[PDB]
Amino acid sequence: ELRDQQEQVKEDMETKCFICGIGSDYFDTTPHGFETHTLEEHNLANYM
Amino acid sequence: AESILEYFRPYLGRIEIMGASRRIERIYFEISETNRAQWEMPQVKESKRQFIFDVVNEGGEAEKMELFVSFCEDTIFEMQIAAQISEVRRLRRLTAREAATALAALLWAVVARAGAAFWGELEVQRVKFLNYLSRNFYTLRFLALFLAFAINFILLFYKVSDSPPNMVYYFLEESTGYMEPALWCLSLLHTLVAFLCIIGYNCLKVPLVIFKREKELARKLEFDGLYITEQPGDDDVKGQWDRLVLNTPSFPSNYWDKFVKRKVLDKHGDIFGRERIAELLGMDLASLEITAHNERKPDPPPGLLTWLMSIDVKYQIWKFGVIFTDNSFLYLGWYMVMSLLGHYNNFFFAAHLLDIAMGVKTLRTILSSVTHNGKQLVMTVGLLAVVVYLYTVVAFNFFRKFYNKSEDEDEPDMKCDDMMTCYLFHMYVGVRAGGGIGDEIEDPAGDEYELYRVVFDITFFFFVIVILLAIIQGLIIDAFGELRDQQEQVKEDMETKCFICGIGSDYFDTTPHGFETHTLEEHNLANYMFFLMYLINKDETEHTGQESYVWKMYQERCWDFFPAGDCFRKQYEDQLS
Amino acid sequence: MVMSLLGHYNNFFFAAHLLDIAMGVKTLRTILSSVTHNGKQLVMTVGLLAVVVYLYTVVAFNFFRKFYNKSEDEDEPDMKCDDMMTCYLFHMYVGVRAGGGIGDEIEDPAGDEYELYRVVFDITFFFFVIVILLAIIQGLIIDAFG
Amino acid sequence: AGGGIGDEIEDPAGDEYELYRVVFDITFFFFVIVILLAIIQGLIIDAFG
Ligand SMILES: [Ca+2]
Ligand SMILES: [Zn+2]
Ligand SMILES: [Zn+2]
Repeated sequence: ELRDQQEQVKEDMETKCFICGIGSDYFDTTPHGFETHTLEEHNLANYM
Repeated sequence: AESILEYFRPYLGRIEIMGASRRIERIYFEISETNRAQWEMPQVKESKRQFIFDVVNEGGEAEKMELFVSFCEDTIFEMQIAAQISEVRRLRRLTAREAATALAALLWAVVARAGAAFWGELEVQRVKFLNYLSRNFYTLRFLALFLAFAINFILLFYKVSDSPPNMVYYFLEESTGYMEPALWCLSLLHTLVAFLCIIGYNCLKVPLVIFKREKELARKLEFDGLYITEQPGDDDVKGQWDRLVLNTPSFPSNYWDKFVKRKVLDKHGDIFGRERIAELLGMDLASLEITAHNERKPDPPPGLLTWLMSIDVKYQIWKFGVIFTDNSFLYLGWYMVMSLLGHYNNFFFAAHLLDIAMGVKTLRTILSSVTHNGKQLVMTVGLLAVVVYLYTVVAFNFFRKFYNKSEDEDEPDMKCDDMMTCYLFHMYVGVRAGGGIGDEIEDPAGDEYELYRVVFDITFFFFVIVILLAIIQGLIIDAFGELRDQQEQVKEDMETKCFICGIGSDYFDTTPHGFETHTLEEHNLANYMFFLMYLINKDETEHTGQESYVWKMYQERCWDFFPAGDCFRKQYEDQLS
Repeated sequence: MVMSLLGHYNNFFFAAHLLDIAMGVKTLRTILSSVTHNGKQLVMTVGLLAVVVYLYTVVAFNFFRKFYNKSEDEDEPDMKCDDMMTCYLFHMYVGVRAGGGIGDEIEDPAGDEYELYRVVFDITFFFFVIVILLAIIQGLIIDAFG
Repeated sequence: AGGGIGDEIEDPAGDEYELYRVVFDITFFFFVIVILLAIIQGLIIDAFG
């Protein structure tokens, strides 16, 4: 039960933006599209 | 033209790259015969299959592409090594020996179901000798496992007698008489292959671990300022030990790029002390380095074994530090010393059976589950040596009158008068019971405290017997689920993705076998390895327009020429289907 | 058929035709699949349990010989560790099937200068070849259902 | 029992059949004690999953 929780936490965090709902499939049509989206663009740390 | 197209299919490579127009383009080239031959090998394919598993459990950004190219240029060196070595009634009666032989044959058959296998004329033959050992290292290693079971079978007949045939450890074969001389022969033969395993490993494997280590140090000096700009970490030993090799005049020995010294001198030599770079990093007579490529390169006469004293002592100290800290080589060193120590007239040859584990595939797979949670599985034991102690202090000064061993007329053994001999009673005897410390302790009856004992025992049985041993038996069970779920995720993601693009099979299935050919005919992470071998073996004056564009980005270590998101069909969907 | 034919040899051999009970019922054979799903791996653990136990014999054959007696008075014709073959047979037949290991069926180490080399000896035996090497055999079957 | 029928039965020693008993007991302990009770304890565990 506990290990499945951690796997689900890491999975959803990795495949979603956590601020939008958009998955990595849309943000991967460009190289590193998702990697920058959660780093350069809105990334829940500039908001603080 | 069907004959030529059919005949040249195995050699006509094909990759897709993106560059020079911001559009995906295909590239064709010639895959050499030997390069194709050295790729279809049992050793290389397993190495590739190992890499795919690793890169997909720890998977991220273009780091994957950096790992892919770093792997791509490892097998190239591995290939170079591989090229230079090749030239209702009464049943019968069963005595001990018969059953032992039958069962040992059963065990060996189960294991083997793995199926593991003048002063100048010496040099040419010695190179063949070392090339011979390196060529067959697994078969010779498997031979040691033969001699580890053979010696231990013979050792399974000793006996002890105070009178020789101060105890005397005499064998006692069924007078077959054979066993005793065989042990002297087999032990001597064993330590020979144990010695030959090191020499075979030294001339076969460690040239690949030196090349690997020198690779990153050169990368972190040119494309990073490891020792120039910032510092090493001052806590990581590996980042600190290799500080000894920069001064050496032969730093990039195994690694290809022997001009990496001059490269960092041109990059970081301006904004830093141009002289100071030339002393941290060798470059004796930095002025003479300018004039080195002026006249010519005279060739010293070959004086091997005579003035071979001219060796970089500092470099060799560095190289030994890398070898002696290797995990695998240390094990091979440990295997040999015990065999050497086994000739001390002892059983020590019974510890070479453990290779049985660090050997068989399925057997080591099981040991992974035990060692997968090794860090956590110790803590439970540490938690079981706390809880048991926490019961001792409760029973040391409330239930002292019980821990006796029923010696009549005198009780010199009360196992709770002292704390140290009470904690030893609860750990050695209390845990290993099946009832706890209620089974090995007087029966609380009448004693005013017979309800403080019942609560005491059942709590002990509940906590430190059922629960604290269902965790140790539960951490192992979960380990199998953790490992099997990994393999399922590796196979699933590999099957439903391209591993070079990100495109799933849903897009590549609108056409019949669309995905099957996409990862076979189009970019398929095997022609890419064949492409680098093509460029490095082709002089720059002949590089075509596309080939030199890639070769330019490769030397800059920018991997933007991999498709990563678009492959020649999403690009040309509307044009022609 | 042959066993039934051999059963007319005036014998019980007709008691082996009960095993069809398995290669017959659906749910019953479904359970046997879990046992035989990891049959290849489940043998290796047993092979690993006949190595570890042996690896304890050589340690107890020449350090703890004075313990493996069966308390025969005035004479000891049965010391189960004087010979290697009769010591490896003691640790496999009796040592494993215990619940305590070989600390339950062996004299009590007390006083003996080696009473801390025995305590480390028994608890290691109970830890390794009793708890762990039987939580694997009981863990390979559990994972089979999953 | 916890040992099978080797715990409650005379000790096979000397008896010409003392290797047909050792194979007899350990097989009994292996099959009808460890395995056929790790299934009953394994069917319940899988039920929660
Ligand atoms: Ca040209
Ligand atoms: Zn977003
Ligand atoms: Zn693709």
